[PDB]
Amino acid sequence: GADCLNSFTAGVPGFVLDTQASVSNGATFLESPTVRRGWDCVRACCTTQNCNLALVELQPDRGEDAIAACFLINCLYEQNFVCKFAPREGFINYLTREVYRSYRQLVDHHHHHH
Repeated sequence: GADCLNSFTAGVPGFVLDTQASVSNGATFLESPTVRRGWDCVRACCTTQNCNLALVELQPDRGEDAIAACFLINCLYEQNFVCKFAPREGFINYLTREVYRSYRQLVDHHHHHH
């Protein structure tokens, strides 16, 4: 039948959500599944109505076929994008078709000349 996993897009690797700095800026941590695959984490953000970001931890046993943990965050406050980020090693985050258009505007361009 119909499927909502096609409404999400993964963000570029190297940069992910720090969670605690964004929730202190207005974001909300809503759901936290113990699923073991990236698409099992995305289907949870499809059923959690206020979820816009789905963060995961990699390298449990299979490396990238599987994940160690899943964290869902709203990342919005007064309709603004208050989502905070940092450089990383073992993580990635999926965005919705509504917020992925903003996630690209902060990774396609760089502040430093070197």
